[PDB]
Amino acid sequence: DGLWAALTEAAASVEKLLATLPEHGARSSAERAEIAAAHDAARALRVRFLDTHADAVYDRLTDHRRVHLRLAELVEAAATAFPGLVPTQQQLAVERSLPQAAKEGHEIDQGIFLRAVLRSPLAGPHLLDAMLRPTPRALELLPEFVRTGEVEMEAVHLERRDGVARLTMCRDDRLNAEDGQQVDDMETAVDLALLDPGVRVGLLRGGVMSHPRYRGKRVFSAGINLKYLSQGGISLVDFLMRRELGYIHKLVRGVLTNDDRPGWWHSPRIEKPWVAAVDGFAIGGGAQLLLVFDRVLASSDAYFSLPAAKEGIIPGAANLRLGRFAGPRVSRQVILEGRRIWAKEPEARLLVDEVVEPDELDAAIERSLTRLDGDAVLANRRMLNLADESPDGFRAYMAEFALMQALRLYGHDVIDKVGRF
Amino acid sequence: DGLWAALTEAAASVEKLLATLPEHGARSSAERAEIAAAHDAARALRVRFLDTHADAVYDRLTDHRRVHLRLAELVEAAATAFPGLVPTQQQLAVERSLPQAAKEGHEIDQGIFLRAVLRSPLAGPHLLDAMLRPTPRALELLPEFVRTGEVEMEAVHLERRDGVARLTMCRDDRLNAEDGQQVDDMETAVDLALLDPGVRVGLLRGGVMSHPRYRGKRVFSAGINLKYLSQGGISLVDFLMRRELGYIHKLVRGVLTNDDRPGWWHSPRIEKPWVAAVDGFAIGGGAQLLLVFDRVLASSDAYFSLPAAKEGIIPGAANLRLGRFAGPRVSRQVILEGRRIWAKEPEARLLVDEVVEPDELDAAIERSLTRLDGDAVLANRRMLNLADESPDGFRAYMAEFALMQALRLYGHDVIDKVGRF
Amino acid sequence: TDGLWAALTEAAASVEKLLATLPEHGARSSAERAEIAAAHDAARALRVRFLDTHADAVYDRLTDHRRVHLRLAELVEAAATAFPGLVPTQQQLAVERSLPQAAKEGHEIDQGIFLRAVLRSPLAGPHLLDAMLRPTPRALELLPEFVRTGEVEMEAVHLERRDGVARLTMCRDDRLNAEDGQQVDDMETAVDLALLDPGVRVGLLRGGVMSHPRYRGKRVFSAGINLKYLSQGGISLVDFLMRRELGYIHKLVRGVLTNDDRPGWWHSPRIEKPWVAAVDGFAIGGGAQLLLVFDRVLASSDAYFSLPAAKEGIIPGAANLRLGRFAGPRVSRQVILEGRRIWAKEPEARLLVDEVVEPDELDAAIERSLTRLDGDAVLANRRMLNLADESPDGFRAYMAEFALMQALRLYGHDVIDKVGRF
Amino acid sequence: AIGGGAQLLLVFDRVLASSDAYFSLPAAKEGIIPGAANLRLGRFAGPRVSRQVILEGRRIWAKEPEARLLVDEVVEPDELDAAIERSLTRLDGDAVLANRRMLNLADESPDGFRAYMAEFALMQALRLYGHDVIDKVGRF
Ligand SMILES: CC(C)(COP(=O)(O)OP(=O)(O)OC[C@H]1O[C@@H](n2cnc3c(N)ncnc32)[C@H](O)[C@@H]1OP(=O)(O)O)[C@@H](O)C(=O)NCCC(=O)NCCNC(=O)Cc1cc(O)cc(O)c1
Ligand SMILES: CC(C)(COP(=O)(O)OP(=O)(O)OC[C@H]1O[C@@H](n2cnc3c(N)ncnc32)[C@H](O)[C@@H]1OP(=O)(O)O)[C@@H](O)C(=O)NCCC(=O)NCCNC(=O)Cc1cc(O)cc(O)c1
Ligand SMILES: CC(C)(COP(=O)(O)OP(=O)(O)OC[C@H]1O[C@@H](n2cnc3c(N)ncnc32)[C@H](O)[C@@H]1OP(=O)(O)O)[C@@H](O)C(=O)NCCC(=O)NCCNC(=O)Cc1cc(O)cc(O)c1
Repeated sequence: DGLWAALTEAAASVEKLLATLPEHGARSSAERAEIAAAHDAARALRVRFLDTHADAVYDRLTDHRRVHLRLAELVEAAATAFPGLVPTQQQLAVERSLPQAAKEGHEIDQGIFLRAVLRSPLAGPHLLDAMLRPTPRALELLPEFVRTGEVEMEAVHLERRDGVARLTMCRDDRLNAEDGQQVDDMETAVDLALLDPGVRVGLLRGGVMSHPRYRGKRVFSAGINLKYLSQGGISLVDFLMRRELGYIHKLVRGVLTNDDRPGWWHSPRIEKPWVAAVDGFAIGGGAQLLLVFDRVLASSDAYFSLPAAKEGIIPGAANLRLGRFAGPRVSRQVILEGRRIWAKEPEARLLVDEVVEPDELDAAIERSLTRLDGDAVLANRRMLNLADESPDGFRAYMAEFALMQALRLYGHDVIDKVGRF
Repeated sequence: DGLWAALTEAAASVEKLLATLPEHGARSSAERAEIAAAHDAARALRVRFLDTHADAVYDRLTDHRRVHLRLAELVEAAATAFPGLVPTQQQLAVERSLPQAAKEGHEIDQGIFLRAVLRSPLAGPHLLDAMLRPTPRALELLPEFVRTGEVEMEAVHLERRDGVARLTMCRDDRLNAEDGQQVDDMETAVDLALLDPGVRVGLLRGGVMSHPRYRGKRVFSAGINLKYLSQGGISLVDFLMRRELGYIHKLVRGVLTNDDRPGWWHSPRIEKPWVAAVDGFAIGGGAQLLLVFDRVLASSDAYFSLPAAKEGIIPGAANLRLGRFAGPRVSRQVILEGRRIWAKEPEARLLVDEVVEPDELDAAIERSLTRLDGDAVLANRRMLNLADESPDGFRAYMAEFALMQALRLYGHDVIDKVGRF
Repeated sequence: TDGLWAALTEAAASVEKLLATLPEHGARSSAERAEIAAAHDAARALRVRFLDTHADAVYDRLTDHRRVHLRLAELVEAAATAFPGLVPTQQQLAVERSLPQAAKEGHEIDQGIFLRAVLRSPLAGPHLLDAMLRPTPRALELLPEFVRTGEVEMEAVHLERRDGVARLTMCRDDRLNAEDGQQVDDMETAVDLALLDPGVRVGLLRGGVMSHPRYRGKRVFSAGINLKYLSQGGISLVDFLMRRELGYIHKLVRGVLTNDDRPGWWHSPRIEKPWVAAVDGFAIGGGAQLLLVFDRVLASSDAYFSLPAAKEGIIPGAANLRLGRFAGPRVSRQVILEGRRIWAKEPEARLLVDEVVEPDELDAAIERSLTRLDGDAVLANRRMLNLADESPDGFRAYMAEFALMQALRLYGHDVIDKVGRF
Repeated sequence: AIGGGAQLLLVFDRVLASSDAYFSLPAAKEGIIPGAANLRLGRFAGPRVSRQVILEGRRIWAKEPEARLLVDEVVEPDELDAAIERSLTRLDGDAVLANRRMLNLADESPDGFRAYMAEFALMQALRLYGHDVIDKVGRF
């Protein structure tokens, strides 16, 4: 067909130019234009190659869809089996060692790949199932958790108490600003909550902060770590896609288990209901999380925003979910124009179920946790979630997002805004 | 293959254990666990069998999709052609004779079956079309109804007047509590209204009650008959699925007719607009109905609830439809937490078009009926319904519902709640 | 092949024989009326059956197995010649166009049957929708002058590039911007220019100053479809009602499909931009429909929004598709099924309108809104939003049924009567 | 709460209602003056709603937004007993006494009350013997 050979050729011109030209930021305009054109030809061919060959490629890596691979494993195995399609671990380590501004944008190739995989009605669902399986880290910590009711992680403190999995986001120095480690901890904690049979409901809440401007106050989330993003430490795959397809999707659909229990034939996934309590504010990735909870409580003084309207990245799946909560006018006000929404305004009730004075909040949270216990809730939330968000809807969106977001992650406007934080 | 034989084997172990063990409630724990494990193995194999063979099975029963069979006929024919897949009429009669608490849960097998059928892009739409055809009972009563303008049925009084089919729900002793007979009446009445060419618009309204606590007052619906549900008299197929796929779906999409009139090529279905008027309250199945009308009126004092949040069954297709009316937050408040919504609160306007004082209501209902007459309305409501609810969306949901609801119908929590009413 | 083409050919001939022999439309007896109605019905039925099985093969003949993009007007013309009797010839249409709606035989209905069948196909459907997203020849031809001058005057639309904004002013000053086939052509042409012009970052749609005595000196957004023309037989199913939905309006949403002629085409085959609408006076019918696709909407304090023809009108475009998502099913029915008019100042205006402003504050609020929508973040976000809000299948499935439902309403007796009284 | 009972609500420090309740002064066409509602209602609801209620017999439901003009808390029948108990514990101190005395003094002057009751004494007497009233009342 010619496409693999043409791609291999275009990738080689890219490697030849990168080997011979000066470092990024010492390049002339002619040189900058030449490498940009080379990248463009190669990426174009990655797309065309995968438009026709994605299923065959995915079948090679997963043994015709009989081995579930998570994202990180999938893209690594794709790199070794299809050199030049997506970057090697080594090529990525060079990239990770640079600040965003200096990067070549190899992650974009991973966006191209994941787009093509998720677009497939065969490969797509299969990858999404892989990401709903429990993480190894969670399987390994599960017995100690069952025994102790407690796990301390770098970014999340998890405690079982009165049948509730209490996730406290506890990055006290930086307003629960998100990074790759927080995602790993979140997923790990979400997996433990779901697998633990002494947990009936989940609670997500921000912990007490220690930074001087917030000392002694709880804060839910200030969204993505902008410093790290500037410094090159936000991974397309291991942060931006992982969170969407992993813990966040697990909140919605539960964890896919193996056929190892009664009832698996009607409930292959273990799902539970989730309550979020918002102190201070929920910004960006933290606001995005609220679109997935069964119940949402907020302090009277809180606000909700997706602020990077002019020069930001796409706010995860908020573009997918927000409209269903707020309609297309408010969804655009919030996302396209950065409208911030306060707990006490009427439109907060589009996102938040209960708004309560700081001194009444603990007790309201506790009451809300008792209301979500039974099997009726489980069945009903499953049916509700199925109606709200079809698997195809989610998959289609995440397919385009994988590439759209990859591009935004390397947009000059973003790199500039982020560097000023 | 191997699956039909393995299923046949697992069903025989079930029949041997049922024949040899004591009656339900005289069984020991060891015996209870043994029969549960047998049921589980068999039901698992029903699922696996149908995952691969559902289309071939359905093709056998319907002559490769050239005979439309309704649900009751389809499951009966499946039982005789595929012994052990779904229960026989005989096995069901034994079940129906028992109270819910004592049943083996054979209807669950029917849930497995219907799930698999509705999941199929070929079988699914076909079965849905069969259930949109007119009922024989309605074809038989149609000429008398055209002549007389009047039919009295056990649970529903139907009257043609001024171009309006007035359905009055008239179970005056029990607040229009629903059962299998009511569904048969409702579908029959809906069929007549649609087929009768002197009917332009429908009206659904609760009749005057006679129970002492409501004497002389109209009441719309108190939802499912909980006594009958406890006593074993609520049929998964003939009540819970029949109403969703029959009269309720006919309110939305109309009756599928044979090619026997002009214009059939553009309008194979005869659809008309429907007005609902709510007196007293609409609970459960009655509240569910409101999500399908073109216009909804309520008395100032009325409320709307889907109350069985802790230990109830799934409220029909409310989990499918409610979100589009109220968004995800309110939809969860109503269904997950049992929030009841009053006619006079602002959020009633999400469900109700007009709220009127009891003494102004009759006249407001009459005016609403005159506003829905033309051909412009027919065309517009068709286009609106098509956008609001896709055929795939409906089908996918009813597929999962079929099994999810079957399981809830036999859940210990439900059986207990229902026994206390 | 399987008998359907022949049976259709036969039913079309009985139609022609009856039309050639019976008296003209308003001179027919009841027996005659009923005979020709029955003949039309048999033929139309067979058009549907024929296309239920053969639509892909038909569409493949006309487009060389989906390798040539044809727009609606070309597609239906080419179908008429390659499949006589399936859809009307240019000649048969000219006879129809020369009659008032009341006297027409309803040949456009056959085009509705055709387009329904095409759009229902998962292969032909998307391919036709892509054809309609391509830039119009008229726009490609005007593009260099537009890039040079920043200005184009058309019959129904004035277009001006200024401070990075494509300012579309609808300027049918004698008629409250009442819509017709020429307005659509102008609108699509202007939308195409705005999208293709690299010095345009954002669009603005606004009604111009009116000259009719009841509105002299006042801006008006839209009074919707030209009812006089509709009565007189001059509103085309294909060239007006489908063209606007699949062309400019869809381009406001999805952008213009270009050829592979620039960097980044592999991620962005379509050039899309954000759009602002500003509503003065009122937005009625087709004008109100347009508001369901803008990124920002501003209205004057005294404006209202309506889709008024609830009793005896045609379908209001894709409002039945889109309105529910904005207002929910109750309000959407109140507006469409019962003709509820919505005022800029009522709370429920906020379902449709982002900002409501006093007439003397409005120009400046429009200018501020245009500066807020500039970047690449907005482009990426609006794309992801539009993709979530309206799936390509959803849009297609709806437009498929609309093509026929609307064709029927275009020839409904009720409509023809209401329209004749205007 | 109807008539004289509705009138009483205009004098309490706290008012709770069940979700299903309503408030009316119904005898708009052929009734007597509803006590001091004509004096007090305007301060709670303004002159437009006050006339809607008294001149035209508009009935006001617990769950409608305007109920908040007359009622502090609206609660579901099963939550009501406990909400009543909590409201009682919030009104205990000496701060409350002092504040309610000052609030009452500002809301209704002794002259205002007295002037109104003076006209009411005769206006109501006349209504108590009006032919329209005697006819309505005889039909009940
Ligand atoms: C939250 C604030 C208003 C608080 O302001 P103040 O009250 O003035 O306190 P600060 O002292 O600024 O905050 C305390 C402390 O937290 C740290 N902090 C606050 N916000 C951040 C962020 N976003 N990153 C890192 N560190 C932060 C900052 O370092 C501050 O002080 P030092 O640690 O001493 O340097 C402010 O910090 C702020 O506006 N920050 C930037 C807001 C912002 O743009 N957040 C990112 C929005 N975008 C996303 O989340 C994008 C996203 C995330 C996803 O997960 C997925 C996806 O698809 C897209
Ligand atoms: C309506 C009420 C609040 C009124 O309270 P009161 O004024 O104190 O009335 P009651 O005296 O209890 O009722 C009057 C009268 O009606 C009878 N009544 C009222 N509702 C019912 C029901 N649902 N079943 C049986 N009998 C009933 C009640 O028993 C009395 O008759 P007697 O026992 O012979 O005296 C109350 O009666 C009540 O709680 N009713 C039950 C409400 C309920 O839980 N309904 C079921 C909700 N759940 C569904 O609809 C489930 C469903 C339906 C479906 O169609 C589909 C689906 O997928 C799921
Ligand atoms: C807008 C009004 C309420 C206000 O007008 P008034 O202030 O009462 O002054 P008028 O004298 O009526 O209007 C001034 C002027 O414009 C003319 N006018 C106003 N509206 C129209 C329309 N729609 N067509 C033609 N001419 C018009 C009117 O006849 C006057 O001109 P002269 O007769 O030349 O003096 C009135 O003009 C009116 O009632 N218009 C009809 C409203 C209407 O039905 N609009 C269309 C509704 N239906 C659709 O849009 C259908 C549609 C459109 C689509 O684009 C797509 C689709 O799928 C379906």
